[PDB]
Amino acid sequence: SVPGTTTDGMDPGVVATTSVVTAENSSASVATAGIGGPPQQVDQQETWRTNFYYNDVFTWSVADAPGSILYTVQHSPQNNPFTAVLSQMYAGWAGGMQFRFIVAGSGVFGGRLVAAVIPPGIEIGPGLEVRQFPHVVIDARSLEPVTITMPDLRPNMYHPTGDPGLVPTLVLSVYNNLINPFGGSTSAIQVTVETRPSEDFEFVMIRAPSSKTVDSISPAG
Amino acid sequence: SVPGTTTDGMDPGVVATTSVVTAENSSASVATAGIGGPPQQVDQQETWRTNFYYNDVFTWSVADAPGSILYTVQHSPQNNPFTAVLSQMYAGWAGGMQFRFIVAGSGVFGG
Amino acid sequence: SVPGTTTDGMDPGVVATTSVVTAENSSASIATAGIGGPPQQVDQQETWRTNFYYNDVFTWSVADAPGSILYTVQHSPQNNPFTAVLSQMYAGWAGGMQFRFIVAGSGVFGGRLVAAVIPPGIEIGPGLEVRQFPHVVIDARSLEPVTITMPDLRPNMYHPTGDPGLVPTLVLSVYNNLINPFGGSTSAIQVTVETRPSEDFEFVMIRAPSSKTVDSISPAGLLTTPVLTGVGNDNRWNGQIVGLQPVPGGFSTCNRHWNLNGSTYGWSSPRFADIDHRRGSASYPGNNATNVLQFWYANAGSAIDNPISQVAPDGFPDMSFVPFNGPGIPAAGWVGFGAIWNSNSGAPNVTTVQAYELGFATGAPGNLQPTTNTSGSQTVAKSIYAVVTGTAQNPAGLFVMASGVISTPSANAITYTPQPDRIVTTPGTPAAAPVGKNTPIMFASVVRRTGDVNATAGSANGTQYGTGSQPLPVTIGLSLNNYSSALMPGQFFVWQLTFASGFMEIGLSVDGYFYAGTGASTTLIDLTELIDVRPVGPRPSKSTLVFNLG
Amino acid sequence: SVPGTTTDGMDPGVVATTSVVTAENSSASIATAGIGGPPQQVDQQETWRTNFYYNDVFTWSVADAPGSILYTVQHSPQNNPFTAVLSQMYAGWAGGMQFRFIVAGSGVFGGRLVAAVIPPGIEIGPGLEVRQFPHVVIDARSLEPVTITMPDLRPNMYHPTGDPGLVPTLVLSVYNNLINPFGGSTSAIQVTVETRPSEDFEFVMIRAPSSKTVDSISPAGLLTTPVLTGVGNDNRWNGQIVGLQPVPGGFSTCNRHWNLNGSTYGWSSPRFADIDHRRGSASYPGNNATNVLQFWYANAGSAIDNPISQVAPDGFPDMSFVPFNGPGIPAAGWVGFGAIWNSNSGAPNVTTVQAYELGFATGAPGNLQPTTNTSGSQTVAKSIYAVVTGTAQNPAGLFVMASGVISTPSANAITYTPQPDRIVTTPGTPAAAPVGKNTPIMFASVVRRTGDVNATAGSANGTQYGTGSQPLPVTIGLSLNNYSSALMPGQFFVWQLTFASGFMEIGLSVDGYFYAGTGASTTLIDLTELIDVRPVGPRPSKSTLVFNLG
Amino acid sequence: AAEFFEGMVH
Amino acid sequence: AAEFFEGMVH
Repeated sequence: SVPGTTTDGMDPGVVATTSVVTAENSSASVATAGIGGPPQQVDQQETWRTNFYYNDVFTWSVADAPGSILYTVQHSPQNNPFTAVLSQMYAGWAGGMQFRFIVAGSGVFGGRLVAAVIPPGIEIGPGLEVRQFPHVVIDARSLEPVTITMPDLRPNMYHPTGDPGLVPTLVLSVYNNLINPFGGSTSAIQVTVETRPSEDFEFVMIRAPSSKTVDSISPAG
Repeated sequence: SVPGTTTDGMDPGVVATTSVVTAENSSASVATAGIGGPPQQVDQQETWRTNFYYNDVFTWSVADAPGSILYTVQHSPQNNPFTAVLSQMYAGWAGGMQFRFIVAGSGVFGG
Repeated sequence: SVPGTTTDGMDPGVVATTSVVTAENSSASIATAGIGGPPQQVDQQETWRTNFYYNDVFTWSVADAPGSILYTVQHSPQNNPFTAVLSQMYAGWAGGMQFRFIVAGSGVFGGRLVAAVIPPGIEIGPGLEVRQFPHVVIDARSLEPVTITMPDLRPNMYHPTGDPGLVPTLVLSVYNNLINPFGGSTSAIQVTVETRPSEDFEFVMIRAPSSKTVDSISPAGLLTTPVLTGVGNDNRWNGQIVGLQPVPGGFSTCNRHWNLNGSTYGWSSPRFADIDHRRGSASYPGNNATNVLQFWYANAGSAIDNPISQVAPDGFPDMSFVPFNGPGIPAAGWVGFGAIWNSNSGAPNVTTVQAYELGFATGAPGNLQPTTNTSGSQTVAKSIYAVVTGTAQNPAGLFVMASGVISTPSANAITYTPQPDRIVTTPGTPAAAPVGKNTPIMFASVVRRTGDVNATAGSANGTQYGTGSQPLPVTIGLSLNNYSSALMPGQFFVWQLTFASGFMEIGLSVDGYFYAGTGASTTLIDLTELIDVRPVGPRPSKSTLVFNLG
Repeated sequence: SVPGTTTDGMDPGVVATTSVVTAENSSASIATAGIGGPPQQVDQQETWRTNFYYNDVFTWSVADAPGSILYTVQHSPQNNPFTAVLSQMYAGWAGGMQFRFIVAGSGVFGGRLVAAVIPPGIEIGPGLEVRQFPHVVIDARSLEPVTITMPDLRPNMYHPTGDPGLVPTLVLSVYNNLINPFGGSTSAIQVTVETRPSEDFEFVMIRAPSSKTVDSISPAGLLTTPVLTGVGNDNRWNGQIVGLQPVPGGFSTCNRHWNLNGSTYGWSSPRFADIDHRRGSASYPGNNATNVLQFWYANAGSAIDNPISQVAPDGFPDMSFVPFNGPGIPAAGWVGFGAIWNSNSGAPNVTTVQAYELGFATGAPGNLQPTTNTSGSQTVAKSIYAVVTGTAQNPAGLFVMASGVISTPSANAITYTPQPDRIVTTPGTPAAAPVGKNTPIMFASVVRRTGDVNATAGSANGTQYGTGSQPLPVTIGLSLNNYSSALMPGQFFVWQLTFASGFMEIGLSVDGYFYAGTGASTTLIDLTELIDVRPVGPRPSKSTLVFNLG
Repeated sequence: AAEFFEGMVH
Repeated sequence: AAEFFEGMVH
């Protein structure tokens, strides 16, 4: 076996479930999303949905107070590159996603992080306390990756691409401060985020490629 | 089980006996001390004699030469707070005592 | 085989026991809480019971001597976010709680901590020797969390929600000094505390939520985030609270001030309305009656208009009268618009409209001097500008507006007008004294001045500040409820205020004063980039409130 | 064998079914609410689930025609006292409710009632034909209670707590007329409604209570008992609310008024502070400069001091300017103490201190007339008493105090000063119109007058009243939260106010106006012996609010 | 709840 | 709970 210091592309690491991954959520998500027709791009042998692929990176400083957010995403097909490629040629989606975190630190540091999943109706703002939600705490000395699964909790049957509606949110903030015992110039580390679709993710309606929508495209162009 | 970094109030740790803890010493200590009458405050379930309680603290410096004394006590009921409370209302004692040491250091030091 | 670097939200870690955790305690607690009926909210698979949730964080530095106290907590269902919501529909509670500690260090540090449970009846403070209790020692190099349990050691059969009674206290102290073998600037680590109910915590008797509400149990909701940001005013000037002013010497404020007993020693209601009095002697110096200053006075102890007290009429400022005469504007005086009216019918004198300065004086027809104690004093009005004519009627009355401005001679600003040297106080009120490193604070507000009415915050001529003792929603809420069973004498109710960069703590005493631990500094706190306000609860008064803006 | 004259707190009586209660509804509801996870708070032996608790009471008289609507209720967890407390810690809900009816009659009466469940998407009001739905008929001689169940007919998979969506409605109507065969004065009976959750009501997703709070979901806590008793003020005069004033014609109030969308059309913040403006022409009529009236004006649309709007400066009264000249005190004018200052530095003019009357006029240098619309108008100040000298500077500024008094010529009192004929209103605001028998109301307050400043409530010279549209805590709370998802257009949010003798109902529209069902009466409501205030919830707007003081 | 999924399966 | 009443009975 690999001795912990090398990791495969299909290896999640440890599994951290807070309280929202349930069997009835998946059974209600699969059965209700059949109103769009038979599911598409559902084959659990393809390379695009078995491996983790690069999504993001962020930095963790010594001077970050507890309760400050380092990473947030809404539930969307834009959090993986291949589902973002495939979403231009479909008009509906349902299901969840997995997020893999790798901390690039050493065994001399100290400090903890905290991650939680927020229900769809709650406003994400200054008065949000994520340590009074069901959460999970990650040490800064971890060597193996940690995987957190966000499910699809929705009041509608599916998510139209031009109008998804209400979605959950993944928030990652500081639990305790980063400590370097030697001091000096080294005062920050980096965390990398990978993504992979869950087993109950699907698309429904075929539509036309590069069709226009009732929402709005990202302001990057 | 507790993973070594947290310790209970009734936990001694490791046991170190040099050469003076013998069975005949205890058997001669119990049998001879009956000249004072029946023993008092002898009940091995009470909270005052099952837990370790605070007695002292001292410091260990780099500049301390080998052979220099850091801690000394004579054998007395003043080395525990509750036997010091109980000794004002008794006029005689016998038996031994246990001393627990916790070093507040790191794994990078030596000595 | 998961490693110790990843911890799950249901994971307690290593369970550290203490001799106060006994089986007969649990059996007696359940069998005597059975007089409230069957237990309620005791489903073991609920999400609010199984997970740990955040409580606090504190700092451990190398300069802390052995025996120094780092963290205390009193036994209450307000320590968990979800048992505080569920207490609004029940009349009793019984049981224990678990506390989880995570130390954020490395394997190169040294030093140890100590934790123990203190039975009720014992005073918590400096000099409490923790190492001569049954205790647990925790190393600074520990990677997994350590959880100890505080049981319910009570002399009642259950705790009523309004009046719980005597409770135990969990105290964490320093066993040995923290050691950094490298040496330098990195000398501090952080410990986080979380909480979870134990297996025998329950409620008993259901009741209507429209009974004794959540504002009559604890004063946690009296200080919220919009109160100190953009809604609240101060209790002296009725102006927007912008900052905090430390007073390292001490002060005593009597008027429009409420304690934690629903009582006041002053002479004003908690509102800003007109000041009206009758039967006072009016006069004017000199003989010519054009452009002549107006004088009015009346004795203390005679104004029968208030159901509260008759020292002064309602709305009178608690400031000593600065003496002045001639064409000179005084320095730091309470001035406000008003006129003198006729006592026989109530018809005001139209030509005697000007800005009158109010205060407390000793001899009004004789030589003028300020005074502080209300016994033997009198209330004195005198206009600062020239006014037309003057009525020499003996029972003549005075009518002034509610709010006032600062009387300044020049266009530049001065220090905070209400300095603690001159505050008029009824005899019998206590003063606010420094307790260790904690010093009393006041609430600053931008108040206009009579030399430049256009001046606002950040102006080139300087900013003028006036201070009050309490915010107005706080003293309004203190006069509607009673909080005798919320704070012992010798305790503070603590709030945590967070900013964009740092965070600080403030505390409220039984007497109704506010405190911050800053030492002897006199610098104003900016209080512009404030983000959130969170309650903490009762703490010992001889403990330093954390003050770091960075 | 217990008789029917004694009913137990867990007893439903006779279960009356309707065709909307189906098994596939329940199975679909549970299986589709399963996407929120496992159900929470579903223990069947809890005391808050097993008992019925009080909801309402209504009256059935002999004069009600068949088809008249007697009682409606919308589907919500706010109808039970204990599922409203438990909704503060969850983010969703699903399920039904049971409603128990007890008719208090005898065996000599006649007449029948009818009850049905209305699916969502259907407008509830007069003309809704209940007898052509699936219905249940209940006799007036029934001794045991009758309970029917309203299920959850929804197009969502669960109801979010902030935004539930479409819900069904339970309506009770008149089948046949009530008959008293004796005839006389005894022609009315009473029916009481109680509520209990059904076997499939549940919550789903836990959340922190420090999230979206209870003041952002429904405006039930905005109107409490101390607000109308002794704490609240009005939004025009900043005075103590004593009574209620019906306006049978109608009115429109714009300034310092907030709707249920978190928006205002006026030019004032929800607070009472100074009125300050610069760059306005100042003049004085005549040539002699001793005992001369002072004039000042400036155009509308130019005052760049407010981030809200530039029609008028902050704190300007929304009253039309009553014209006057010479030695005559005007009738019902807004007057307040103040002075004219110098715009170059901010130094006030000390000799120009008097009471100035404020209002809106059309031609300020020409002939004076009042105006209502703000387009093409201007703001005008003029002192009512004689003042010394006058500055003829063109950019001169005006400084007035916050609160004001009534300008009356004589020592006697008049009607409420702010009559609906003269209220200055920005174009674009809606008006308050009578809806059936419900008419708009205002909030009366005792306000002093300039002819007798000693006059209070109950005086021998009469009581002077000034009115406002909303209480001040209500408009403060309406500007901090948003309540779009709480009231459809065509609905009222109803509160029940009880007294020592009788009880009445008031309602709040989406536009922010208050209503009471009194018809064409103009009598003031005393509002002195008020005891309790209780929320009720959303009701149709074309339904008469009950008004009986006895 | 079981009848709903049973009917959709059948 | 049962042990408490059992001890008081015994």
